[PDB]
Amino acid sequence: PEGLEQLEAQTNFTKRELQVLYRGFKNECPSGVVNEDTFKQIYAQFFPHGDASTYAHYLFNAFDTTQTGSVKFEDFVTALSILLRGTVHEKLRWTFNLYDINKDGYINKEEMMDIVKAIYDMMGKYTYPVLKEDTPRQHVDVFFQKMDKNKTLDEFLESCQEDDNIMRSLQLFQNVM
Amino acid sequence: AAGVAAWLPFARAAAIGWMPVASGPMPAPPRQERDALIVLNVSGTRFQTWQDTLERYPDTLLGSSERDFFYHPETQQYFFDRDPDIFRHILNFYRTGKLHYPRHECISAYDEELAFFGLIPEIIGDCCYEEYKDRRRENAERLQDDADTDTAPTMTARQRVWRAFENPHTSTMALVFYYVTGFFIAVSVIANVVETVPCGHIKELPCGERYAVAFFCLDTACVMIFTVEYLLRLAAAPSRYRFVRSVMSIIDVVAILPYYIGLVMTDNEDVSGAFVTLRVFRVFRIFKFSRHSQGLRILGYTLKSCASELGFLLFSLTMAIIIFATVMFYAEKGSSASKFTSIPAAFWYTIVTMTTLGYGDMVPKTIAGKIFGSICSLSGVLVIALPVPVIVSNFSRIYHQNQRADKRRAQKKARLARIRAAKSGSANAYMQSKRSSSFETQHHHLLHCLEKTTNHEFVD
Amino acid sequence: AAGVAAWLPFARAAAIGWMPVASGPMPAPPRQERDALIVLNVSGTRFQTWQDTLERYPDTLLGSSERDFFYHPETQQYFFDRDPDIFRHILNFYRTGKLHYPRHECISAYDEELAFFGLIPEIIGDCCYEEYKDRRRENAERLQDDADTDTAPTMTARQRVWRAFENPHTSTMALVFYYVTGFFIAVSVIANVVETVPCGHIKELPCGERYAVAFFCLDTACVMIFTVEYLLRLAAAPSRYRFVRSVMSIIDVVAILPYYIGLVMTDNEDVSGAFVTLRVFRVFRIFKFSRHSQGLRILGYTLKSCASELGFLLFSLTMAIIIFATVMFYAEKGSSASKFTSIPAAFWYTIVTMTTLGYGDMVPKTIAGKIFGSICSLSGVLVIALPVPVIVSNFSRIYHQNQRADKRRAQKKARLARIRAAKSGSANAYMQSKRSSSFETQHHHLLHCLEKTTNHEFVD
Amino acid sequence: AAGVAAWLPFARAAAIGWMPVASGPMPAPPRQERDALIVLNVSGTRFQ
Repeated sequence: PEGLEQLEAQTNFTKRELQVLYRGFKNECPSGVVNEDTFKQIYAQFFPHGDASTYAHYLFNAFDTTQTGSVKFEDFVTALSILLRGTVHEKLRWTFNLYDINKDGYINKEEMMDIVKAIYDMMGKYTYPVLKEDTPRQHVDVFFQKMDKNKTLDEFLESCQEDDNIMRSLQLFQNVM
Repeated sequence: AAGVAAWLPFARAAAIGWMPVASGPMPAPPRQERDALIVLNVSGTRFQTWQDTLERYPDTLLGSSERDFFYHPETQQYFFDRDPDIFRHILNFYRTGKLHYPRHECISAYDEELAFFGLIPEIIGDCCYEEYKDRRRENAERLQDDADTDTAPTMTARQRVWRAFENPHTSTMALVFYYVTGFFIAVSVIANVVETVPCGHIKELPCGERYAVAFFCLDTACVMIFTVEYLLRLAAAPSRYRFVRSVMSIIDVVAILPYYIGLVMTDNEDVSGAFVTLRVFRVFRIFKFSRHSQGLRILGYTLKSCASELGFLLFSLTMAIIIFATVMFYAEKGSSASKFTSIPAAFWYTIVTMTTLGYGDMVPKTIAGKIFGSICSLSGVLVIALPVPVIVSNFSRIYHQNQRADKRRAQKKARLARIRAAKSGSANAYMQSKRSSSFETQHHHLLHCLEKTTNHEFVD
Repeated sequence: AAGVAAWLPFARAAAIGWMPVASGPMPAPPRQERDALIVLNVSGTRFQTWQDTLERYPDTLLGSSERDFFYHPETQQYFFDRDPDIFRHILNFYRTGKLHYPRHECISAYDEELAFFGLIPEIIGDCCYEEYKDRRRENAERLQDDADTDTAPTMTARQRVWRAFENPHTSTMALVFYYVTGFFIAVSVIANVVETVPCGHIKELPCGERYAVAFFCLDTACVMIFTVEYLLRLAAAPSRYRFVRSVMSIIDVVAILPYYIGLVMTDNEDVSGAFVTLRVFRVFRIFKFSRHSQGLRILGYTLKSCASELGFLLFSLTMAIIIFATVMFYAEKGSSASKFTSIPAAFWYTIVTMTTLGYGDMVPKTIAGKIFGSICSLSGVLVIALPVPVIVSNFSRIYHQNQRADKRRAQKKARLARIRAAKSGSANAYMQSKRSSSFETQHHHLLHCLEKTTNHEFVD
Repeated sequence: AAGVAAWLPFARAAAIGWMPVASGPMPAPPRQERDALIVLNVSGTRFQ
């Protein structure tokens, strides 16, 4: 919480970029900390077709390390820096912990059952295929078909790196902000 | 403390007196470094204060390393995008130490600047803190009224019949139930009035001896309707025990008890001791109109709110009654034909005179008694006139705020409609871009990414 | 004077008329030196006025050599760190001469700027001086209420028992004493009511002839309790003589006198002349409830405050009573069976009719008398209705402000807690530095010097 | 919406979670152009 401490010191934001983020961050939450209730208000504005509160709840937990209850600006930026301008390795662990709802690191097709459901839920019911009750399960089933060899963290890292198509999608937003 | 920081040379000069009576240990002076005023441009209006002025409170935004986020370097000034006429009171805090509340500024924006700059409402000066809380109370009450959760069938019939019971103005069955309950209460009390009055010989027999064979049927039908509607209310109350503990259920129980109590009493033996008491209690179904009429609820609320004032009314009334009854009894006792036999006998005269009612059955017949009777009348006027305005004032305030609150709910529904309209417009704007601004281009790309991560497309 | 200084050439031109009728002594003109506007930057907002404008009042901060302390040389401007929207009214004074009070500005900050710049509240213009004093009075009352010294055993038991007597809601003995005193007063007045009412033969004998052998014991026990509690109050009053002169002690003396007076009277001979008077005076123990109930104290305060209004009430009441009694007596005199024998006899009818009481035993029976009786009733309504609202308004205001005052005391205790918390935090901050800001470094050095001048060390 | 516009990098960072469970179609980022404060002088009193 200095401005120079979170400078280009394992934080991928410059001094001017840090100033812009804090002006926007404190604009919505003047107290300097944003909580889960407010964390869903901004996210739901970007996706008005459905409700993003279900996905924001899992997103907030990933941002809120140590389950403090409120996510501060110091560790809010380092989450943005890892996700936006971070390296390959840091992005995958952050996403792995986003799917890993519980404490220990494992994915068992029930923990991320809600994750894919939240992605489909936040589109509302207005799409061309009119969706389906079992369409989130099909997306999970095909997702496990490419990494789940037998029944982990090491598997997730090697599977994403094996397919270059997901590789070029992770680095989508580093060039523009 | 750090607030009085310009007086450090004064304190250091005071420490010189310790040296003659001291044992010099070479206390190692800190040997500090060595003051130009800085600019605080809050959206156009530049504010200039010395840096030492801000640093004397190193736990807020202005005095901290936090303001380095708002430093705009090429102009060598701190640029904040906040209110220019509210940051004026922020700077005054760093000089004196007490915040001042602007009587002309909205309190929802004043609190926004206090939270932004790190100040707290606990440090505002005592000069304006009473009004700050008063204006904070009105804003707080506005939030509570607007967030009362008045929204009104995924589960069993209990909720969808309780919503009709609680709100009889909706649907079509709720209104019918409301009307039939009101009609039954009215006909019950009217019929009671009829059998109390004589209708017709051996004697002027009332309507309760030759008649009242069908009046009993009407009374038992009304009691049965009351009991069954109470049971239906019980079958839809999530707070069944608490709902029973509520005042409305207590009134319903009091209304329905007398018929069953009388039936039990007449099942075994029969006496007239509790007959008149039960007949008196039978009229308590009049208070069941509280649900039907909002006026009764408002009256109950205003009586419960100023309960202390009614207690003082009763205490002062009893005090004056006792004093004046004693005076009149001891002043109008030796008369030839006097009805002031005792202080309790003078209680009736005292309460008649105090309320400016007047009957003439008991009148003073002595020069001493008439003066104290007039003084009793004036003192009764004075005593009763004190708590009357406060009851009426509270009643009017409650009725106006419960007349208000209705428009508060109306603006909430319109506000949600505007939010939904914006959501529909934002969704429609994306489709128009798909068929064929600065931020809108990037925002639609996020939706485009969401489309192609689930291989689905938004359509109209 | 110096206020009209731009009109000096006008005055010098007027002096030309003296020269034809003068005897030129060579009056030695002063031959002065010879005007650019100066900048008054009060914390960012620069204010520009001519130097001659400020110099016309050479007894304040702006027009003096005192403002040379606030001259900041390299910018060639005077920099003050004061309120920018209150210094606006300071400059307007130097033009016209009358200060203007901002209705939207806190008076505790307005007075701060007036004291800072040398102005005084005696020079504010008559246009806004009535409201300035009114807002000053409210601020003054806030200070007085907040500084009432409500703090509550280094000396004898007198103070530690008077604190229980004055405040019966604290401790456990004070509450017991309060409850027992209230119970004794209530039982005394109730027992008096009982012996006044008949209980039972030769005659309808009341409860004071066959009974009242134990009633005398109860009365003397209550009087003894009152006397001993009065003595205990006397044994703990630092203002013993002044406390006796107080209204509460007078009421206590009036309550306790009748028993001893009656005992003295019955010790030697016995007559009934003062028996009824003493029995009437016995009930004056009712007013002892003033200590118990705050409502009685508030009522007494509001009657004492508007004592002039009660005097006008009494004067107008007597005026109307006399006029209407005379009119009714001379208008209803020649009736067959008339009770209007005289104006004093018509006083009863007039006071009954004016208060809208009505008895019907003494009524007019003439066309002339009925019209004046109706006019008497209307005039009584008008006369009584004038001072009733002011009594109720003052009572409500006093009750609300004593309901307020309580929260004023509550915020004072919280404010002292914050001050003590800051003192504890400042002391703790020094220890943390000792175990391991800008001003904090020098401040801790002063404490370090204080440690080593007495070879002692602060510890947790 | 456009009201919360300074949180666009936050929303873009949130979209990273979709990539592991997606099928990357090359969503064609807009490739925007790239912020000095402007003056709004309403009759003498400049607003920035």
